[PDB]
Amino acid sequence: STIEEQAKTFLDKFNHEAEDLFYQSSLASWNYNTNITEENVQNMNNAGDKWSAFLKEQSTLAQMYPLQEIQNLTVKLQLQALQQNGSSVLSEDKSKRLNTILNTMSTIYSTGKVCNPDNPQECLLLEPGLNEIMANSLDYNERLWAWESWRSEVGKQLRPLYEEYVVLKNEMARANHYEDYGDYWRGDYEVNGVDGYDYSRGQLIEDVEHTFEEIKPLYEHLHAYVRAKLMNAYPSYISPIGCLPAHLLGDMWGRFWTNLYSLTVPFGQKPNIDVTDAMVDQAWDAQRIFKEAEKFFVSVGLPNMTQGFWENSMLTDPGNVQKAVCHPTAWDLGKGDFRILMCTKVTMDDFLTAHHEMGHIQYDMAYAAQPFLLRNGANEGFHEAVGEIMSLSAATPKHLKSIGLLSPDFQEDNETEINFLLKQALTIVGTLPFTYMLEKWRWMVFKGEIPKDQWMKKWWEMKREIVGVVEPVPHDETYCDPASLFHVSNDYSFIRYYTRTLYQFQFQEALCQAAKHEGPLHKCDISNSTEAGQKLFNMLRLGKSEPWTLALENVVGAKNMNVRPLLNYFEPLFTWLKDQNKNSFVGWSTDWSPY
Amino acid sequence: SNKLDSKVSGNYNYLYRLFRKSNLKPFERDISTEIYQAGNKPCNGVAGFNCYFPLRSYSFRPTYGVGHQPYRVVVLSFELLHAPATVCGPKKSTNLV
Ligand SMILES: *[C@@H]1O[C@H](CO)[C@@H](O)[C@H](O)[C@H]1NC(C)=O
Ligand SMILES: *[C@@H]1O[C@H](CO)[C@@H](O)[C@H](O)[C@H]1NC(C)=O
Ligand SMILES: *[C@@H]1O[C@H](CO)[C@@H](O)[C@H](O)[C@H]1NC(C)=O
Ligand SMILES: [Cl-]
Ligand SMILES: [Zn+2]
Repeated sequence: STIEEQAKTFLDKFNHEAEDLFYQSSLASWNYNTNITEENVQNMNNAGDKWSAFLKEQSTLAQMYPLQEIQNLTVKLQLQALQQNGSSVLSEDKSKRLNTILNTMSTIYSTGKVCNPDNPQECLLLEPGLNEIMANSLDYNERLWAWESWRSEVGKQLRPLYEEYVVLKNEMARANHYEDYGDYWRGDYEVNGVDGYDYSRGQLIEDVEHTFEEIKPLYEHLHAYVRAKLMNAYPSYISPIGCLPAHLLGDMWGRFWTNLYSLTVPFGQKPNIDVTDAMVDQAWDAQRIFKEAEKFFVSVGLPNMTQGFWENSMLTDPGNVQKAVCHPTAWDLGKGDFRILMCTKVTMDDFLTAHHEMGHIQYDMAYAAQPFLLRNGANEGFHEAVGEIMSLSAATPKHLKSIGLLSPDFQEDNETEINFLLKQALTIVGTLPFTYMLEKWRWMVFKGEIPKDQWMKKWWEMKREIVGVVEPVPHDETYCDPASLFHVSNDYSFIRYYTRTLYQFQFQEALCQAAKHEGPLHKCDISNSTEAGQKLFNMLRLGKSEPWTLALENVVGAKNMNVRPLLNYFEPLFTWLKDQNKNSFVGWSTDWSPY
Repeated sequence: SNKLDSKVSGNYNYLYRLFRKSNLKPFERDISTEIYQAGNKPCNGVAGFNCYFPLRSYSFRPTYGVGHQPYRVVVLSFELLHAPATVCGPKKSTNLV
């Protein structure tokens, strides 16, 4: 009885019971999201943890064999990449103390609590009450105060959470002789053991720190234009030679500055056209929104959904007489079951959100050959990598004009396209200054690098050296930032959104492999692309058996990622910015402040 | 078989063999449930861990996709022996002119 035969004669039973536990948990995970009843609250969480009630003692009984002489790397990629190390190693009281602080770091933070400290007659919360004053205002009694209003109300309450959660990770990291507890987040990223087609252990700095050096010259092209776009209703506080405040977000945490497009509308009270709501006069339903979503997959060649898809999915809103939630989530319940959950209505703004998420379940039917041990993304970002590629492929002119929404009486004019290209200018970069100041905080600080005297005094000057967005009110240690974020409160690693924007264009450049078009690159559609018919069929079925390192070699063969395929698609946008830096602020001042 | 062998509560009646160390020969029925195991022991006790008994079960629920929704398969194997032929196809007739 060799260990190689032992591995398969345990893992076959393991995946056979794992798909059964996955479906028994997915039934409780889906029937709650459509039927909110008080019995369903009791009946979803006991059965969603029934998959965990088997796994919390079965994974220890799965790696009870050490797998010392395993010669097939498939079952070793099955077992060793999913080593559930936890409370069975160190303690059960400290782990339940971490579970206790997880109750106050995520549930109390959820939906927020903002009370007005000036007058008790105004009972207004974050979304009910501050947004209608945020939308239209002219004076500065509340607007510059609105950023630090969260620091004065909630930012002082999250003070015991800042220290113990970052000094627990050194005790958490020393379990299985690994250098970091971020290696548990990097568990799918540690891929050493194959010949050449992985990333080396000494190549980690070369993998991470070097890829940001290419997009930084593209940030200064818009840092001299969008900064000067505040000359509408910003008096006597921000000079055009200085920088931006921190209350231009749209929400309280504000992880992107993409929402500045609504600030720079030239004619707000007089719209030029509206090509989005051209569905309303012909009055299509929510069915034809979904019939064309797989016809977009028929035109590229991807197969249609099963016959059990158009009856179990969410196509009509249940309302309030049948209590339900409207969280847009794709679903792969396993064993050939494919359905989705989305807030479908009569409107047209859900069309782009539907076409962004329709590629998720098409990806879910791509890895249907291997069992549940490999039925995920090769990294955290490949679940939405194919969803973000076709997220911008739905608003194309060859898809929108061909169905009959544009007016045939209007002649082709080249001067009216000044406002059509202004919408996508702030989408691609507007969250990237948020990426690199979060990339430095929690990577190599837990091995004895941050003592008790530089908890947050290392945190504050990272916001103005490279990012630039300056604080309007000075702070101290009582003004804790990262307990206010939405992704930090459930310890989400921000590595998938760093590789999200990069890994799209390597396959977005393969749609037009002959001469990049029959002309300019204002149009791009996959309507009858037989060269892209069987092109992406061998791209997507591999899953995890070949890892995230060489998942980009199926059609091109590139070793790493560069932003050189981002040059040809943004040609009306890059020549709109290269001839602009003539009168804005040159360089950067490290001590400029608006107070 | 869609509305024939599908239970919402669970169709655990149809059992099958997931593990068998011996390979097969045609027309062999295997109904003896000798307890398979991966440990060098004669399965101490009656069952439990490290005694993965070969009988498993199915979990047919009436909303699966194709490939997992259950099918009913029957094979009609024909043989020609030295005995006289007793089963044969139909022989249609005509009118009497
Ligand atoms: C390794 O395992 C995979 C999947 O279990 C299988 O397809 C492959 O043939 C195995 N390789 C060897 C050499 O046994
Ligand atoms: C998917 O669409 C094709 C038409 O391209 C159609 O023939 C097929 O029946 C559809 N699939 C289902 C399950 O209805
Ligand atoms: C689809 O494209 C191929 C090659 O580009 C072409 O040969 C074929 O005629 C096209 N079909 C239609 C209906 O346009
Ligand atoms: Cl920081
Ligand atoms: Zn999504």
